[PDB]
Amino acid sequence: KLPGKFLQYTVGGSDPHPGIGHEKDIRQNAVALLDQSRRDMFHTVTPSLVFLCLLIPGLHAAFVHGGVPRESYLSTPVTRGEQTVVKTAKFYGEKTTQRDLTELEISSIFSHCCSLLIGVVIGSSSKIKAGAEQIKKRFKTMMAALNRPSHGETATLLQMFNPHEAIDWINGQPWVGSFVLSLLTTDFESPGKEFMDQIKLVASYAQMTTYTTIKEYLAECMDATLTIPVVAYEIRDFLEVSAKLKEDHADLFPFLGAIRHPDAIKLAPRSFPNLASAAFYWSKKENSTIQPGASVKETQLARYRRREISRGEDGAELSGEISAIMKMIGVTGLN
Amino acid sequence: KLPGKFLQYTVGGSDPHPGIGHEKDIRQNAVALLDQSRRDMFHTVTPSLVFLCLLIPGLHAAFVHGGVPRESYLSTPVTRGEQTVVKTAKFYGEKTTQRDLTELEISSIFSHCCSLLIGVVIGSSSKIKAGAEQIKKRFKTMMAALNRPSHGETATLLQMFNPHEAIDWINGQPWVGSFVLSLLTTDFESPGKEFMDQIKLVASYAQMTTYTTIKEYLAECMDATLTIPVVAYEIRDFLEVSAKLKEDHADLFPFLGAIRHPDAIKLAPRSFPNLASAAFYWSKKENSTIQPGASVKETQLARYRRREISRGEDGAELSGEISAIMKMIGVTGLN
Amino acid sequence: KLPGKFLQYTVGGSDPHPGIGHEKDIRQNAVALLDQSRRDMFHTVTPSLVFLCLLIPGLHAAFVHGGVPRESYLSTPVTRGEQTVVKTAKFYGEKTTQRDLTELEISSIFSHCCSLLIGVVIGSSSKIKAGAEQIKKRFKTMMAALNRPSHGETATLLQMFNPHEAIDWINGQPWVGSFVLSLLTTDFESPGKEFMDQIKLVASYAQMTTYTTIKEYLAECMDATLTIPVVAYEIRDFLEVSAKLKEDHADLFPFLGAIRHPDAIKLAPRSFPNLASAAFYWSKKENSTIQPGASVKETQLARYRRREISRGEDGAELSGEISAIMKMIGVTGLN
Amino acid sequence: KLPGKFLQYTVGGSDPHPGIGHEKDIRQNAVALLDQSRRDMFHTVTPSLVFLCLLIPGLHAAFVHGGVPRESYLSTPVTRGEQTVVKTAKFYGEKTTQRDLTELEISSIFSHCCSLLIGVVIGSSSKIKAGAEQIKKRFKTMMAALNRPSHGETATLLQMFNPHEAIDWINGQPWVGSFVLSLLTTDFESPGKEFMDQIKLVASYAQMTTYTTIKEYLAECMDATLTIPVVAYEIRDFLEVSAKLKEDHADLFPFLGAIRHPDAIKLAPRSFPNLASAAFYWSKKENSTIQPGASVKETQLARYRRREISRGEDGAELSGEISAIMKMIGVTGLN
Repeated sequence: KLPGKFLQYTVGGSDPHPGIGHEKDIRQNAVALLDQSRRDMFHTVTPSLVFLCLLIPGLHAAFVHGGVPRESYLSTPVTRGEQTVVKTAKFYGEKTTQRDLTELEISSIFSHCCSLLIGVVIGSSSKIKAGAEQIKKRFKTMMAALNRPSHGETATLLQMFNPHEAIDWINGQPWVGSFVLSLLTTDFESPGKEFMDQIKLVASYAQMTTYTTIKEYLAECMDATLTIPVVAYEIRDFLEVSAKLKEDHADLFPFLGAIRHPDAIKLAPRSFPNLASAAFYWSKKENSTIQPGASVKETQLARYRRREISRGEDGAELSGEISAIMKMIGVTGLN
Repeated sequence: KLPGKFLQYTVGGSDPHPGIGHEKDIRQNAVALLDQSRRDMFHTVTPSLVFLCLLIPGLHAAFVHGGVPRESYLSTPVTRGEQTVVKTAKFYGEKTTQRDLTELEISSIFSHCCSLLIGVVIGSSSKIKAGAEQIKKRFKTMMAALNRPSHGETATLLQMFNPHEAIDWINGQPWVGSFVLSLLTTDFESPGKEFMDQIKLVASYAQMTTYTTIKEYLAECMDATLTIPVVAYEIRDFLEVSAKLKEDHADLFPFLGAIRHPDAIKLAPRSFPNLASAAFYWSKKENSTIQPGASVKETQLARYRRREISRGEDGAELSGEISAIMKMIGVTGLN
Repeated sequence: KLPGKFLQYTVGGSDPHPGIGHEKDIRQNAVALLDQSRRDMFHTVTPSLVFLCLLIPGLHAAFVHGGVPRESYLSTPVTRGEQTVVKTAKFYGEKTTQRDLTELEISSIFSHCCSLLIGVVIGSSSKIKAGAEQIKKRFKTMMAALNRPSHGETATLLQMFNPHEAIDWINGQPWVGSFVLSLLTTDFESPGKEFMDQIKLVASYAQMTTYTTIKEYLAECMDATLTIPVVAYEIRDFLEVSAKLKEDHADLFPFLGAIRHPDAIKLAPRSFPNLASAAFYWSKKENSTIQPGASVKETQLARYRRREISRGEDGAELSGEISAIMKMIGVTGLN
Repeated sequence: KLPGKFLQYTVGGSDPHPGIGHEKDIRQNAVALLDQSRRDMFHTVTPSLVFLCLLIPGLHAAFVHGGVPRESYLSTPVTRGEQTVVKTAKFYGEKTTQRDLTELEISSIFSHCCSLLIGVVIGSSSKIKAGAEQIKKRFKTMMAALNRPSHGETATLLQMFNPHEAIDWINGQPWVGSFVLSLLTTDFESPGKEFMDQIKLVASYAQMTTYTTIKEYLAECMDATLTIPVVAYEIRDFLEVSAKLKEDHADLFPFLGAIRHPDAIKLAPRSFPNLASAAFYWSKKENSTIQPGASVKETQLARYRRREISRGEDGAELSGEISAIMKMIGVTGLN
């Protein structure tokens, strides 16, 4: 037999980290980091953090307060001075032919940050690494709202720089919730207003998929699974818990998941194991559902699913006008 | 709190751009750009534009009129003459061993342009970057119509050159609609006729997915969602709006989306929010549907979906002949 | 308006081609081409053709007869002798430290050829480039039949050499059908017998998806779409056409698609447009279906789909024994 | 005709192999192999085996006993000493600036080994090469159980080193079953306990998909396919065979597939061809099903699927309390 020993955690390690440079250098750093060969010189996450600082004045000092270093690790150390240098707080080159950003570069930085912040609000880089056509659609909507619809297609100067590493890095920081809260609650001047309109749409019920799946089930289920006593008792509790959270949080309620608020856990599967099991069961059949703690069984869900409930009757005769409209599409009446 | 400031657009930027060279050089440019190492020297979109110019005589002057530059940016500037050169209007090398295209090179250029133009008509590069087996099938159909079916498999000389960047670039230009209109309405000599036969099939109802999803719903839905009053009133309006557009546009009606005609928006979800909600609901159940502006609810759609409508009865007895045919497959009658 | 001119095919072009070398050199070529750096020196398809020649003695002379060149193009020409060399009929290096194949190299060549030939029989490289877990399962079954099950996992020496280009190239050659026919009808000694057992399973009804989808529909459809007169008349014709082809082709009938036999077209959608429309409609609903030439409509298919047919009744009471078995799983009877 | 000859297996081949180095060098090897440029010097599987040895004290001697070599092949031989060296049993460099692992490096090694061992227990690398969001979720659960939830996002130091080759290699070794058994049955100290909690969840019914699909069918199927006599007779046998295996194997029963126990084959499709056909049929319709040896037909399954069975009635009236709860979601009663 193996002895049952296992690798133990050490204490104390410097690992490579990204940085944000100095506030006065934000624009110069951003311009330099538009070039792939420059990005190759630093921790991969650094340019994304610098672009966010450029996007949102005031954000650099907030990151500093959260413990984000000014210095980025270098891709390769420089044994330059008898001493070995592994990091720096400046990312622009000696050849300092300072120029300003073009319009298309600005839109491209918007595109990169749009994907990045979508990943941060949903708590995952999986869709940005992959599921990206929905993301581009949001970006195109933004660009049209800003009267630059062609840029929805053409602002691709950062297309090879995927933000996935920066999504993961920000998602692991203790201040991620506060950062999202600040984005959702700040009244930004244009074009920030239009940028945040898209992030807010994405953030609504983000990381509250148990809540929204249950609500869908309660609104749309047409079968008797809703009536299974342990399910029904949890429906009442869920609606009451939800109402209390809505009263407490008001307009932030749809954002509890996105801001990593501790109350979001009150609407997790573990809080309503039988109802979550029933709703997940229904939702997979409509498009391993039994939750830890649930006493309801799959065989019971199957049997009750075959029985119908009613949500009221609306009249057994169509109006003359609706009958005529039905004839336009080859429908003769109710059956 | 963040102050609410946001990055502002600048005015005035030269960014890198592709080019089309000179009309007299189209074939020589195209031959040179069949080589990957030559393509690496220029903006990625340039060869696709040059291949289109080769495909369609007259297109080069149309692009010029639309503001497409003759000069392409170079991948790397040349500090050659005390002056720094960033672009050129010629893409063939000094070593000018001019040769003609082979048959297989022509078919390969057809393949590249086929994918490219499919992306342009559908308004997206997502399928070409990925969903490509349907595209190859169209290309194989073309090659068979041109009595070269083996080339459907073998014309792969440009297989590593994906047109996705050129789809996006063309899709962002103000003249994209006019370009598609000109392709759909020009009577091309062979082999252009056969090439355009495939593009026309793809362009039919392209970017009119709300229109076609509603039409599918109106033809195929067998439930009472069609009878919900706010839905039914929009069915009548939709059919009448559609008839008016059909009268106005005649044979171009299926191409309004592909040509980016302003009337296409008259058949967008926003124009029929309740009907679009109902049709999207139905279509996802048959294969977030509530549209901005809709008053219909998911719970109402669910309840009405459970009730059947009729599209007429066709007789309760099979003919003797159809009964006999049914016996051939083990069917005993109607039930 | 564009003038309607289009790029015309030229006549006469040498393009690069793969080769098969000389028969006496098959094994030496194969051993040399197990190394990626050697494969990089030649047309990408060459090693796959050489491995097939190694797999199947006699195949080299058949390829020669089909017009396959002995010489492969080189990745890079050699201006070596005042004359420029673009191709060669030998693929092994000057440093001719001739060795024999290992067992694991043989299994790895089997793996590569297994994927390759699956792509050839199905007429597509799309699954091999991508959909590969089903392929590995076939390969593992082969390796177990040959009493080397570990090689199902470990025979990965050619894992980075995907056969997709060679699938496409062979699929475009005029002799592809004859090649598949010869593979399916030759009685191979072991381990060829076991290799071909897997290819035969894959080849069965390959590229006869219209035939098999219709047969599925006729066996499994429980609705009245089968009774629509234009559909029913084509059901009778289809069964009779199919019976005639079965009589004519006997044990080759399931292989007509795989061998590219002209009779396969007799079972294409165009031959039974209404039945194919009905079967495709059914099959998409069970898992753009209207075929060119069909008169049946989607709205008619929808309406008839809602009516049930019967395939006979089997008794309204369970036997005592089957009732008891039903109690073991919580089933109380028929409903 | 081809003669029917086929390539024959040779006997006797040295192929490249990974290694595990020496026990005293495990940590030094692991630290050196955290660097990609060092990993590039050796067989790709070597670092994964070394990381496993670091993870689990005692595992190195078990691998040695199973025939795992100490020496790894080198990516490139060194003609260094008049003699040619192809392998070595040490993987750390001459420049032996020995350091200890950081916390984040430990978590990153946990991440790599988590994916690796998931692939080993499920018997496939396909999901790890691809289907990875479910894997990250397991890793995040682990990291939270170990009070380091940020590492669920940030422990990415080995993110570019996918374990797929090492999954395949271990999966092909004769001792893979014993290795998994030892992992599942050893009582590991923390953090091994928490690591193995995730592997055990994944290993439960791993590679017993026929067993679990049949059990799902027997619990959830609401149609008369269960009553088809050849199916029903196999239901009884299956439940009895399963009960016997449960008695024999007790808490190991869910792990028979994961440990490659010979009894797992007693629950393969071939053992219950008709029931497996029925369950696979049902399962594809609920989300080529006829098994070798089955006499049941798809047309019979279709017909019986249309008839309902009952699993008992539970009362035709809701309690007053459940009626009130139903009113909260717009449900008026049973229908």
